[PDB]
Amino acid sequence: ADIQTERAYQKQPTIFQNKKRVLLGETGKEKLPRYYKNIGLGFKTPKEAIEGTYIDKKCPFTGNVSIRGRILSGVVTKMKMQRTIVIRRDYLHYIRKYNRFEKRHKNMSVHLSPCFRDVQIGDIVTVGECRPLSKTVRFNVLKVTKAAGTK
Amino acid sequence: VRMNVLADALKSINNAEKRGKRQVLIRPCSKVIVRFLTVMMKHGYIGEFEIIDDHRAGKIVVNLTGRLNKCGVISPRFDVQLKDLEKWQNNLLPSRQFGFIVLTTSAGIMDHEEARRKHTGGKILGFFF
Amino acid sequence: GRMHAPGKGLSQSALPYRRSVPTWLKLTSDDVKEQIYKLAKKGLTPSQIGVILRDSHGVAQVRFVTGNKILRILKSKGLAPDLPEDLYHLIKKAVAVRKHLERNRKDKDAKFRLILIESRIHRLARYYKTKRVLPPNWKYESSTASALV
Amino acid sequence: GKCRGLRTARKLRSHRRDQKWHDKQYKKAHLGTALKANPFGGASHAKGIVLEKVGVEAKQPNSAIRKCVRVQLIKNGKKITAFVPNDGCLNFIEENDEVLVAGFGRKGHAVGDIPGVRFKVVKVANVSLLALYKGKKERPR
Amino acid sequence: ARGPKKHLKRVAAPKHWMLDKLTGVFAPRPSTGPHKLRECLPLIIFLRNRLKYALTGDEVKKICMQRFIKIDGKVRTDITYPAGFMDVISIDKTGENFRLIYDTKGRFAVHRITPEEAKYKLCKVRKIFVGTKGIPHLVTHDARTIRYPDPLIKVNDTIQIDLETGKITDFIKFDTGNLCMVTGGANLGRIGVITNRERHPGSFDVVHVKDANGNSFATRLSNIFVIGKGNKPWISLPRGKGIRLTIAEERDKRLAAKQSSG
RNA sequence: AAAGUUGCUGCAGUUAAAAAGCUCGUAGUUGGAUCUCUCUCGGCCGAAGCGUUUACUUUGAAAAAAUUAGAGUGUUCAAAGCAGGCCGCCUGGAUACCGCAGCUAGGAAUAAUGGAAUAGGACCGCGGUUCUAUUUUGUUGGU
RNA sequence: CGGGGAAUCAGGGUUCGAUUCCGGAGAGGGAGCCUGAGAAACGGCUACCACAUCCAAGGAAGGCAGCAGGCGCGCAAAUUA
Repeated sequence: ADIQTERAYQKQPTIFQNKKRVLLGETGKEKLPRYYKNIGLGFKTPKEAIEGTYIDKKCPFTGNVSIRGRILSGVVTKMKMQRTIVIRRDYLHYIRKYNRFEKRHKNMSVHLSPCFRDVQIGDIVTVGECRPLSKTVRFNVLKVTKAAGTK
Repeated sequence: VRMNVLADALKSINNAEKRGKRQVLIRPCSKVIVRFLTVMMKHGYIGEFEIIDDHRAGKIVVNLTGRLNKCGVISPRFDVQLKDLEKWQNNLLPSRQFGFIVLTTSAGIMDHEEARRKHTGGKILGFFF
Repeated sequence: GRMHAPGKGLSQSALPYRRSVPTWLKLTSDDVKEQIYKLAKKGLTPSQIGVILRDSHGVAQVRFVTGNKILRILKSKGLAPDLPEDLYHLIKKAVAVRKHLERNRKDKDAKFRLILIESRIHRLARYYKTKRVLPPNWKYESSTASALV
Repeated sequence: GKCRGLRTARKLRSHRRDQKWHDKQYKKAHLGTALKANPFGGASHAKGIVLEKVGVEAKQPNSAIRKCVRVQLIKNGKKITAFVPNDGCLNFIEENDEVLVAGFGRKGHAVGDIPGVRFKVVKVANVSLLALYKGKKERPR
Repeated sequence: ARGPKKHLKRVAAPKHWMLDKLTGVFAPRPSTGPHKLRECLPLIIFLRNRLKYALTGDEVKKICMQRFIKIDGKVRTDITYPAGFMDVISIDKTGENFRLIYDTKGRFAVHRITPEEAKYKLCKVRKIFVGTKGIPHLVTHDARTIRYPDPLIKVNDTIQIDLETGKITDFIKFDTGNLCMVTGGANLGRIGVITNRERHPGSFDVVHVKDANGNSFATRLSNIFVIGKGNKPWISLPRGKGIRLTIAEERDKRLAAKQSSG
């Protein structure tokens, strides 16, 4: 069913899947109600989260996290983990003895919700700070924009 | 190769005026060169100049006067905050009366006095005394 | 100065300030374009097309009379080679020197010139792949040289 | 020529770091081998036990015979040779006296007159040689 | 540490207490109470350093535990009891009443008030919540919980409350054009009318305030205490009326006062 | 510290310490000229998309004391201290600085960056297909 | 140990910050607990390791990087008020 790929039954804790309904409603349509919310800072909840079917407890829009604290950006560099990506933040650090700059970088592991598809290497991602979700992830993807050179 | 055409223009002007010439030809032209020469002109240092238009980067003929001792570029264009001007002038201008740090600010090309007056900083281009 | 020759010449072409088409040229832009078309059908590179148009047909600059330069004219109707003419000439020169090396093994000067030509080929191929004229998989191989000619 | 690029701070720092390592005062003060090999252990004075009394010959253009003490330092057991201001002051010094010793005065360098001595005797038996030589104090035994 | 601290070093004390360096190594260390440690004036500093009835801390204890000092109408015998902004101090033996409000320099002024003004105080509303069985509560800036407030009273509004009973008697909204006093930051002690509140979601709001002399200054929304409705304060103000003079006009006023008398 | 003998400011390398046999040759560093605010709902305005994103610059908020600079004050002077002064009263216990980074609101010169050329590019209207209106079918079943 | 900070001072810098304020860490070395709102506490407890005190030889007690003071170490630092 492309949903129950685990050894426990995956469901959204807030929605109830065992409502007692009539035969006409049974023959009408078999669509579950879906829990979603807004990451309310001028961030639009995507349609793939509202109309989707996936289950992710660490998703900003459908899971159990809240976005509070910093909001940063990065470029996607690696996408080889399961529901998390590794992004890169480049910056310039000012050495004031020389009055010059050196280029520095920080690698950041962020949680990518399944509602963001067609995320490529090099696309600009906007992440927001949440509570600790694993040992090394603290930020959660909220927006994706493509690279300006790509059509 | 030829980078920083403002540096080459200022070096040409300085070298020509130290040989006691009346006019100097500089190529190629640039809008930064023209604004720098306008900044010199409004302070009465290089007379008046004229831009020659070929369909390439143009040339400039400058009528030298003699009041200039040295004009120079500060490469690279260092970030100059509004405090650093005193430090920068105590590094660059040999006295408190004459000499000019030219800044490219968000309000355009100006000298350090007009930079102070409009209350802004920018990036340093050059100085002339 | 040149890239690898230490000499620094000046000889080039000096375009006049007059961009307007001169009055004596009775040829229109269209007739110039079909001249380009027959010239390309004769198996001519764009440089040779411009040279013949300047020498015989009186066209001072194709870009001044037609509004576009010759490669764009050949690209509009698809009469353009897959790879550009400078890369093609470097590759032909490399094949010629390599065949001479196959006949003559004591020519170390031809070996050094071959290294120089291949270096030009690599730099210009890097430039073209940056601007998408060549596909990203394109590579110059010494054995994959006579097949491109 | 040197680079002046606005994004070259890291290269400037790395080069200055290596070229500071080529500076001999920097290398002495930061490598550390100068303080491990110093008989004083990096201190200003040192106490020792006088082992013997010797005579070191002076330099060639000013020929003389200076008299020195061979003394083993207490805190590390190193042997050094120490200078006495004159031969009158040497009569206050006996074998097995605790002696406080300083450097000669040119900061680790030897004498321009006596070859190969760098230390001078300051105190013996917890009284200074100046106080003994001027009759201000006497020393015990 | 292994647990909470009980000592305050004197140089680490809040600077507006105006303690000196050589009297001791310790400062009086306010008790836990309705005010923060850094935003209060303890009772020993008031009775000794400012008001000078006492010369030592032992005399402060002798004054306080004869049951003479009321804070907000309640007798306190804790010598380090944290009193703070808008708190009414009543000494019935000498017949004195005070409000702890700020100077233009950010220090608690000795501000004497009328005994009818000592009947009430103002509080800034810090939270509104509904508790069990649908009962609305507000929490003020001095740790007061009042049940059943007016439904119009919101957070950042100011309640005018009666110290005899503790109930809501009147209130003032947060609105552009109301009078306010600044209780934190660099503009501590200044008074003016609110002219613009800009909102930063997920962050601190910035309120712009204009002085009665036309000077304008901004603060955070946390630092604003609304005092009077529109233009007239609902409490008595100190000698300065929230007007921060610069050092030049303060020197000029000092010289004119020295010239007029002497 | 003199010291420009560690040199960013600001050093040197023919003959004194020191520049590579020569050419090609990753990365990094550096790179010619050029381009002069609006749409909806609510009382001329407020909300909204921003305008390619920056780097840069400025403003605003916020930011322990002590120390440092610095205002006042005859500690007998001074180093200090935070006091004191006038015949109960009158006063002080200022102010500045507080790199960088992060919030805030402006600026658009400089330097990157992107936007249509196999046109599946804008601006309009005519549209056809699929999903989709939460209500204007008194209460309702509704194809 | 880190900062606040100190010396120098045209400016950039260079050297210092064990040390009275702020934050951290430790109580001979490790480890484990009890009680309590709060400790992995040592002027609490329980072991082992290293030292070490008394003894009638069975047993018992220990922790000055608190204030003084002593020994040692050393060039190097105060009164058992």
